[PDB]
Amino acid sequence: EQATVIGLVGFYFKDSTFKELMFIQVGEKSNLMNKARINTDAQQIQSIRWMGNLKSPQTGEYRLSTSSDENVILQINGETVINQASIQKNLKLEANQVYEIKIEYRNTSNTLPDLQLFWSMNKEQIPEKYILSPNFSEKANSLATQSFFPNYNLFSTPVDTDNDCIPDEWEEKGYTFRNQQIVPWNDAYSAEGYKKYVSNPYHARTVKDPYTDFEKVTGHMPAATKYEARDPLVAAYPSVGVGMEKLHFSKNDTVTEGNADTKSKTTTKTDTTTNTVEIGGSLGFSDKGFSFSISPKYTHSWSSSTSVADTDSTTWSSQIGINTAERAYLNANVRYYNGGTAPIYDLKPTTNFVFQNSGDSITTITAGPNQIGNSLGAGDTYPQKGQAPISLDKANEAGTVKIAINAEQLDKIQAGTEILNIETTQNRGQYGILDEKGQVIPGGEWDPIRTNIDAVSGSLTLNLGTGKDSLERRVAAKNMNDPEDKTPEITIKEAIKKAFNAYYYDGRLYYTDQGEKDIFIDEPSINLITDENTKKEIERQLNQMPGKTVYDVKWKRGMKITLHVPIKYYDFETSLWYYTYQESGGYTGKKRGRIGTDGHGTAMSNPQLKPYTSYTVRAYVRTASTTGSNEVVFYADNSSGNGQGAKVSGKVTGGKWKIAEFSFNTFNNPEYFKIIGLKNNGNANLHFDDVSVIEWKTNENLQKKHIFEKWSFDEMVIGATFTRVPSSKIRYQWKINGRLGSIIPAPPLDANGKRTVTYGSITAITPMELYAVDEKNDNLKVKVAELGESEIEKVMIDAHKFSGWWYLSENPNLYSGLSLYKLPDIFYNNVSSYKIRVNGKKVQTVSKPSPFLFQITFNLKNPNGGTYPTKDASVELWATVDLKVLHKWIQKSDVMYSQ
Ligand SMILES: [Ca+2]
Ligand SMILES: [Ca+2]
Ligand SMILES: [Ca+2]
Repeated sequence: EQATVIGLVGFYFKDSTFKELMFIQVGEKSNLMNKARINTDAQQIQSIRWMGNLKSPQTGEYRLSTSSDENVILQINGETVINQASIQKNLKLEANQVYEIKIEYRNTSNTLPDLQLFWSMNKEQIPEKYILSPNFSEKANSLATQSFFPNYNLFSTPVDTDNDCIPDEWEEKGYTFRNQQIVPWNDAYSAEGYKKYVSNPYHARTVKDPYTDFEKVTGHMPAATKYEARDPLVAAYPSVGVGMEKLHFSKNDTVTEGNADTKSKTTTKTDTTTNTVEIGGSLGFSDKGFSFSISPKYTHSWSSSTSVADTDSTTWSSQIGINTAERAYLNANVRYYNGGTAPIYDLKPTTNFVFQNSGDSITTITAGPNQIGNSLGAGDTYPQKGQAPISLDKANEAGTVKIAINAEQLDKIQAGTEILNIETTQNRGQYGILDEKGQVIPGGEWDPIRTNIDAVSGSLTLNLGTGKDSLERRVAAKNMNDPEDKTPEITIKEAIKKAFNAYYYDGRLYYTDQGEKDIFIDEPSINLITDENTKKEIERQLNQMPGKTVYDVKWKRGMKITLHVPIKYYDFETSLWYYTYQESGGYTGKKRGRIGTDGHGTAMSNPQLKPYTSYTVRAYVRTASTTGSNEVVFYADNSSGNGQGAKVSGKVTGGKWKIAEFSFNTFNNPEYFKIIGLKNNGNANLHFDDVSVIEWKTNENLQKKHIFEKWSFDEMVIGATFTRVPSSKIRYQWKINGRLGSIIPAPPLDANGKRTVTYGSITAITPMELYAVDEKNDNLKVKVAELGESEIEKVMIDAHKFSGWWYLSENPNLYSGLSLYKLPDIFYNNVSSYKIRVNGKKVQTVSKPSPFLFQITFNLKNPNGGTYPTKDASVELWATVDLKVLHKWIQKSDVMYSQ
């Protein structure tokens, strides 16, 4: 905390009559004019007004003197004290009481040498300690206080309607803040890094936040404020939230990490807006070159969703040994972040852990300035960056807290069907202000200031990475109901730029962070996400502008946009893709990959795809001639875009720049989408640039979670029984020997956790495959059970058991029939005939015997010649689908029957 800003603000005019402002030097403190010599314009000044406040140290009497009292008029509280050294005029001042200062200073010829300020109680020189800043909040929007730009001047003058001491014509035309002074902005300064500020010449607080435009653009704010918030247009505004790092869960109410019966799982905060985008159906080659994304559940980033990885081998309810009706105590480790731009002070957030889809609460905690800090800085975090995360019981003011859920919900959380959201309340806190000395002092409730800022601005969120701290920004916009507001109007690009303190690089906006891994955020490089209302306002605007990019639309009060960073991004511009030429051009950037008339470019090192995530791939294409019609394909395939994967067949190219986009769910086969690539085949060349790849949320591994057991099979049905299933609503679908049955819903588990899926119109056991179908999407299957012809072969062969032999009443050493048990009809209609060889002789073929209920029988008189078998014959039996079914020797030991 430097506090160099505290002091006399001074207005340096070039002429002798306070009329052509040149610069506004802040924070002068005793040796006047000296701080301002850093301006190359300083020795050309002939009139200077200072304004500020003087602290009177001890009670008593002071005589006030200067260097060139000849050319100084000095009022304090309006009363003239020096007037070209025509009075010595004594002043009785009280101790610890402050007084307004107005110094004017003029020389009809000669530049002014520096100016000095002197004490006395009987000389001396005024310590910088007792020289303070003009009270900015109350010289703001009042009358009959005295003005910063008064026309009289006391020996055509600037107007400043606000009294935030930024002239009207400056707030409109543009200014900046270079060398701790405010100067009118000329475009040179942009190459030095200076930003072009504009603001409202009629409100002192354009974006309605605690500091006047001047305090913001200068520095009269807390030191922990993001540089962003110096722009009159982006607000000082906090975003305190809390993400979860570890989730522990015990069988007993003593859920503390490091303990018997206390399992501990790791977790990661993820922005909820993006994790609730439902992919859609894919756009593939269309004009009006922009994509877009809508979230239903658009969530401000002070409200984290929590991600869990189901690496685990076994359900967590089994991991601790609790059953259906026993409860599972649990506890967690968390970290508080401030995604905002302003430090919040004396905070007290109460925080709600909820289920995403059935908005049920789990628990609540309230944290005090004793449990977390006195304050939370902008972009800071408690516990700090290198530190371990504090525990729920260490966070909650009221100590530990019983948190119990059942086995059902606890395994749904592992499986990811219940996402665990952490909404945390914004109302309690305090903004900082600069005092007399230059250290933060709590200055007021944040709650009314937040409602006022939100009223007058839009909402911009940079969600970089599913584990990294987001940025919550608010940028003012016009008041559309007022046909006279002078809040400056800016496009989306200008707002994104201002919101994130982003810089240019070949016209390419880009965001540089503290981990210094810079990111391109111009429209083709990121992925935008809005709610429903902003979609309409954007699309309403882009029907009236034929050069249509989202970044061009006028930025309107009440919008909500989220920037989402791609996971692979090919901007053809460096030192890449196979069979493609770098060349020179580009949608954005400098170069712009191209392929030929059969040209078949693919990607060197394309992205890492996950087993049940869904992705979006976007590209920018043109023809490289006028009209030269060619036919493109854009794919994410394992065979150049010929099945298993995702192609978009591009029937439309001629001339200008167009988007081409497709989305897919890698659904138990990420490998099917290994390679991104463009095939061209037509009249002209093919240009393209800015290929991007966007990641959208993993789902439950349907195949992994199914576990199989047994095959079931008078009763006329086939059924597949599962011990474990996934916890998601799914469907099933049979493949009966190539043909695919209707999609059917999941049957309900009964008793045990057993689900069994079945097939009805079955007459003879045939090879079958059971597919698990996605809940909503009919084209997302996965095999979960299969019945193959070598298994059926085994079932047929076992379904033939031996009932007994048939001897004769009339001679009981002669046998006459072999009988098996009747087969069940689902099996028997699968045999067509039998073959029987008795006494190794001729292999007779006989038709399917008609069961005489309880057992089928073949006779032996005739495959054995005419002799009723031999007491020791060999009987062999086949049944064709041929399949040896029994091979047996007639023994006196076996079951026998007679007639
Ligand atoms: Ca002003
Ligand atoms: Ca203003
Ligand atoms: Ca480029």
